[PDB]
Amino acid sequence: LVSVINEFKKGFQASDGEDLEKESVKVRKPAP
Amino acid sequence: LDPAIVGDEHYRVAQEVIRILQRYKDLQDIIAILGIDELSEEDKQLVNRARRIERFLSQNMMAAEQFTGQPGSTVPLKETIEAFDKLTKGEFDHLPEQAFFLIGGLDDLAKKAESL
Amino acid sequence: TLRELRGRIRSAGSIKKITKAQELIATSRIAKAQARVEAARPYAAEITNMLTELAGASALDHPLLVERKQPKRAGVLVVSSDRGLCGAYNANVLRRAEELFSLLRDEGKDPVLYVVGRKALGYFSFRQRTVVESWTGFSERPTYENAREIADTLVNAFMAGADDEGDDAGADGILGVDELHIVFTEFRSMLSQTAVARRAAPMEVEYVGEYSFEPDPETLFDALLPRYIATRVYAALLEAAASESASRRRAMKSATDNADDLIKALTLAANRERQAQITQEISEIVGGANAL
Amino acid sequence: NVISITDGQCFLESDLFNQGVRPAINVGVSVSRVGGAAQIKAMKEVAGSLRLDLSQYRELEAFAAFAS
Repeated sequence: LVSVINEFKKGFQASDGEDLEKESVKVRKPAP
Repeated sequence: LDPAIVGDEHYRVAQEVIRILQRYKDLQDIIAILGIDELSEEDKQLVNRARRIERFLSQNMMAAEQFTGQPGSTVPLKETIEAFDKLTKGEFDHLPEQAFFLIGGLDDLAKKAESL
Repeated sequence: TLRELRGRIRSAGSIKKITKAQELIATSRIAKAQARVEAARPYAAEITNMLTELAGASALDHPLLVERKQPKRAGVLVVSSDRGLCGAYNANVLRRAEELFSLLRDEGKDPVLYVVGRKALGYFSFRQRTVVESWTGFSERPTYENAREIADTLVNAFMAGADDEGDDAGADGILGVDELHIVFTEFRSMLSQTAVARRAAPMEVEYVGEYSFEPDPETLFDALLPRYIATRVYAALLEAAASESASRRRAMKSATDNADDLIKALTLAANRERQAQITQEISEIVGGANAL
Repeated sequence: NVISITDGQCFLESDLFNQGVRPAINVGVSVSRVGGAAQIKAMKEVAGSLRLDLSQYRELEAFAAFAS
């Protein structure tokens, strides 16, 4: 019986399984 | 109510609804003090589903015509079982809860949900 | 029945006592957290002044200052807590993270995430997503070393995207990131705490309009930027912890307030049942006695 | 027995009276089975949806400690 169970369980298969802020740096130089 | 008399799908839907409602009733004891925070999300999903499905059972029968000032509604059972299967699938979690309060059908459900 | 009522009464009383004690302890810890958080201002101000003054007359060229020419991917970091009973803190953080993910989805860029804290780690573990690394065990009490190592890892990951084209890592050898994000919560008031997500990976310059560098100015600039990144990362943690504790306190307060009414209602029910039982017994015994 | 034999009821509770409002009328329990003929047409037209608005206000007030 256990051999048959092992054989079947080998044969059997399982069917289951904007809002974004930004961090900057400040420069005293005037904008080029 | 029995699979001999009625089709299997109706039986399965009723069983699943009963199971969900019973589990929510069981969790009611814990939730009544702390809240939803202590529970895991694996039960948060069930809590939300139970809330929505229980709110869906409301209806506006015509006998309230002299009270609510609105006409009644009629729903064939095929549409009912289809809508309840769809809801038990869990797709409709996006919509807000208050949409389902006193609704007639799934078309009215979608119209009310999108109008708000 | 009677015994069940007494048992529930005893349990509710014990629960109320425990919740009150926890609330008082959290209120005590709030003051120490507030004292600790406000001690990093001078160093941050001085390092910002140093960086601004050094970069004022310096050339504007750095990998953290330049941008990748193509939108390959964008990294993100999510903070959390290390204990439960915090209320909607975790829910708010996760909702902000989800909305940021939805925003970045419009560009078609596949994101990569880093998680800190046990609760959020488990929550994403149940979901189907990848986690590069997890840091746990120090959210309650932070220190500079963890922030420094986190900043070093993130900067190295950003640097690893010099020539990442398509699926080709190039000479780097590993596929790297092109953008980073920070999600946390700030401390607006004792009762005002709102989640904030901000972008800080590539620096940018805004001219506000209108010394002597003994070593190489470029060398000083390149050495200084990682210190600034690490200081910002360190500054995040204290605010996170303070906001967490402030959110924690109100939950215990409301728990005790809600627990009292259960005691009241159960007491009323028990008294009613006792009166009904005694009156039924006396009615039955008098009816039996008079019948003879 | 009396609420079964009669139709309609008005509920007065000590909570609101102790709070400070003198006319203590609850909004979620007091339902009268009277028809609309009792109210004048002007009264019905001017006033509507008061009970539902008060019920939802009494539901919302429980979260006055969370403005987020």
